[PDB]
Amino acid sequence: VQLVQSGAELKKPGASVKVSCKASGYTFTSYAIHWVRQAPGQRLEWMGWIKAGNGNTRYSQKFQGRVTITRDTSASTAYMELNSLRSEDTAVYYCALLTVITPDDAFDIWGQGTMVTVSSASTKGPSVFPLAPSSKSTSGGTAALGCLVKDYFPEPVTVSWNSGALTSGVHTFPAVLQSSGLYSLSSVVTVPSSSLGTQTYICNVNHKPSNTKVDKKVEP
Amino acid sequence: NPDPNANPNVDPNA
Amino acid sequence: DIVMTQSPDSLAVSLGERATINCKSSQNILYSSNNKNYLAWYQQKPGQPPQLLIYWASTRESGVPDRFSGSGSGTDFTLTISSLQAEDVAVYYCHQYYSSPLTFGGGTKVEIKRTVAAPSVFIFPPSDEQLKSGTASVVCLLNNFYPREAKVQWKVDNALQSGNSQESVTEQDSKDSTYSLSSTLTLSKADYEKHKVYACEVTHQGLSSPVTKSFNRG
Repeated sequence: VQLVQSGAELKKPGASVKVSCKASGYTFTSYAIHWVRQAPGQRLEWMGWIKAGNGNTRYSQKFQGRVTITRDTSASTAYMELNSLRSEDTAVYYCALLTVITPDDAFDIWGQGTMVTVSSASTKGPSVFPLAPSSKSTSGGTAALGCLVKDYFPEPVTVSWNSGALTSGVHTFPAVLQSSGLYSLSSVVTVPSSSLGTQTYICNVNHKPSNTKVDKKVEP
Repeated sequence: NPDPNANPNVDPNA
Repeated sequence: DIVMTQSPDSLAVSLGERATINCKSSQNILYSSNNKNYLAWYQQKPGQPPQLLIYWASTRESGVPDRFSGSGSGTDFTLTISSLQAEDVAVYYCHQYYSSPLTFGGGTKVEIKRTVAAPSVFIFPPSDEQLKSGTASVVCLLNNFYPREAKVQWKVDNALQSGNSQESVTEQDSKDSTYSLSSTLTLSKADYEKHKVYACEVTHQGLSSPVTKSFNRG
């Protein structure tokens, strides 16, 4: 039972955004898909639900005249469209099978969330630069290396190492806001210094709003 | 009393 | 709305200790006809969706560790972690499904207190490919330290820098309960090429004196 959401987006004020929610691993028509907003410094906010079977909906009064939730049974997908976007609508938008309690099942699954940023600024894709291991990044048999992801907009970017095979010792830092209004972040990992000559370390950088998919090999 | 339509995924009966 | 109020807002306990989080609903959410409390508890880690822990205020979801227990009825509810483990650092939310709209609590952030750990300090000169873009970023890395408080100062040719650097700290690590921090000094290529010595100086409780990590350009 899984819910997969569409990627992060940037939208102008006054425009509309349409977030999809692809469901699998369960009988789609049997349950209701909810949509929940997570805004910075604010508590989780329920926006509405749709019954995946007959398409009936219920919206919160806070979004009643401005949100539209729909579904497509053929594609087992639910959708959340938000109109007349305000810069205050920048948030993480979740779809979720909230508290499924049936005489036979009990489960709760959320989608991974979708960053929506509302801004008049243009999309900017990041440059990816290596943070190579060296004598100034080694300590006690370990070597630190990483990638610098510079000058992108909007948030977020995601970083993995060796396509997810390398997770131990990874630190991907929160983005910082530069004076230009662009973001930067770094991702680092600590690896054995003894095997720098035989192992390969690649940082996988994703910035969906700019369609950026970079695989940077990091070497001494 | 609870609103059974607050979350249709919840069956109140056991 | 049914207002969910959680206390305390943040909680710091040692590893293996007992943590208690209170949630109070502004309205009675117990239904006398079926003796059920329409309350759920969620755990959320940074960058992750919330995960259900408890429903009906005391029924554990399958696969949730036994150290999570829910209790209470009516308006006063308690989430207990009997013995915190390192991966329990997260924000915990209560949630009511008694009436529409569904609402959530403000969250209680649970953190771990542990022993002092001095940072490991590393420095990275700008890459050759960044330099051909007219900009030079120098990165100073502070790895796996505790407590969170730390000071980073940049020196270029031994001169203290101001206004050209940015810093960010990680969330608490789910395995060793430490923090890491990255600082970036950003200069023009022309300004980078006219100085020799680049250093970041780190102050932290685990260090008797500040540690300086430096390199010479080229």
